[PDB]
Amino acid sequence: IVGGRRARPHAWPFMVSLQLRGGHFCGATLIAPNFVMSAAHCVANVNVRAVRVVLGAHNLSRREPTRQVFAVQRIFENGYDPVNLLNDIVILQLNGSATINANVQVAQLPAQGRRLGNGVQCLAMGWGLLGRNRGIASVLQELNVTVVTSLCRRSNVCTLVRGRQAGVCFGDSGSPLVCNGLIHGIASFVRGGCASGLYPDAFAPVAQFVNWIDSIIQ
Amino acid sequence: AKEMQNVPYTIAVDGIMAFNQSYLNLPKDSQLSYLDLGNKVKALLYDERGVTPEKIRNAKSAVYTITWKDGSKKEVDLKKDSYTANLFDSNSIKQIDINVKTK
Amino acid sequence: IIGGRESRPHSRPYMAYLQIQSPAGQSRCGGFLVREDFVLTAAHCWGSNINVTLGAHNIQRRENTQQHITARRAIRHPQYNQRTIQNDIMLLQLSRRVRRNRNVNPVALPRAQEGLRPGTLCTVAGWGRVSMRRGTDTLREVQLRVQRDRQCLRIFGSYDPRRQICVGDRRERKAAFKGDSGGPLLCNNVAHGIVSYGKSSGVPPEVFTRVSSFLPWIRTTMR
Repeated sequence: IVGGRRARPHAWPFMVSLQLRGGHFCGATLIAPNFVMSAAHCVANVNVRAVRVVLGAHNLSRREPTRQVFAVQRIFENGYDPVNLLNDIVILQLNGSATINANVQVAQLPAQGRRLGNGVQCLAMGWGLLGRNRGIASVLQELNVTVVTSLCRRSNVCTLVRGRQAGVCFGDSGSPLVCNGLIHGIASFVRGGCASGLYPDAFAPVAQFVNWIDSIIQ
Repeated sequence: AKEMQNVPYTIAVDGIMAFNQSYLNLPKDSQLSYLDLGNKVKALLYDERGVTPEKIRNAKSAVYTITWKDGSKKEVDLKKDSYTANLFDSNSIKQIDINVKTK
Repeated sequence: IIGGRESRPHSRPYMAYLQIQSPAGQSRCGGFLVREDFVLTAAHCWGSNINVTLGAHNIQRRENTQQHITARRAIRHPQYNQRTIQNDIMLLQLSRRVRRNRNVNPVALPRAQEGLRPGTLCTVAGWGRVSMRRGTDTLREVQLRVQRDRQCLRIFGSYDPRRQICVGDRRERKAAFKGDSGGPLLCNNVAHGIVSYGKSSGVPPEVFTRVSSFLPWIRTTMR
């Protein structure tokens, strides 16, 4: 997203844009035909009834007939802690079920309790700022990252790009972290700034919430 | 008009508040991050009350509270360097209340 | 003004309303005319550009009595202390002399150390908010008592009786508040004080700049 590359069109058909008054503000992941998964802080201080959930999008600055738009029917949290940024996950049930096609597909999750060690290669993605120098991204961006444990907490999955200044940025909150084809992270927060090259980006650890997620979507 | 929103804010340092009535300007219908807004709050603190980064780092507490148009409030700890990776609308901020206590 | 009443229109013809603009910000204050070419206010009301309205009652209406004058010079006290809000005084040299009449005329300043005794009843006026939730379009005023210095010494650690005045009874909800900064503390038709600062709750007492402590600088600055 900072220092990444354009995704191939609809390469990640589980990717979702959350929008208010036309503006993308957070990402999300389609986890069932009628359930989207994002970060809790993304909806902590907004009018949820005005949130538009956009699936099948690639370039947010152009008109795309592939897109499917939904409203948020209800939300489910799992003890979000705004002070310490713990449990930063929310599930938004849609006002309907998405049509599953070449542009809109359901993501797949890891098993409960799965912890990823140092060095696992993952892909982050989102429509956030391109570094604030190019502004917000029009085309969905992706970035190759590696899981790290240093300068981080057990309550997060943290990623770094070694050797260059790259990482997630503002607007990427709620977007998935994909490792081995499974959604292991939801973008949560950065330290000091985007793409510092010194601190890892921190994601909500999806695998620690899987039990909870299932009790909502199954 | 329609170019800037004028967000009222107050600053209290050590229980003392100057009695002017002041507003922070944001581009209307724009988006900003907690880094952008935190940096604006820190610049206001320094320019208006001479509060330095070193004074924030060494304060007993240093926060600011966002009142949102939907009525919810969020407290931001100026002593922290962690920022959620989201964007929010400039039109959604109703008030900002900055409070620094050295002890 | 908290706990006050709407002023009788044009009964306080020295009052000035200040609109202050800087890049990406604005402020509102009070002030008072002390000569045809000068308005006294608080230093913390300074900004890049300052518009002065005299002769106003409802500052949200274009009243025929209003005179709008820009500040040619905005002279903060050279030792104004933004940290402690000390030496909180500013002179505005107006771009032109006011048209002096029944609605616009200066207010007298005190003598060298003109006595201001505790218990004296003074009037503070302004267009500041009347609560956390409401402001006002019209000039409002409240009567407040000068306190003994002890009443401010514990709660305001940088309060200096040599340069500041302690005003207001802690058990009343009568005080100056946000937007009243720079307005005068008027005692016996003499501007003894300038609204400066207080508690963020608006509960009294509050701190006024003591005008008599800065008469030399004032005179030097106006001549």
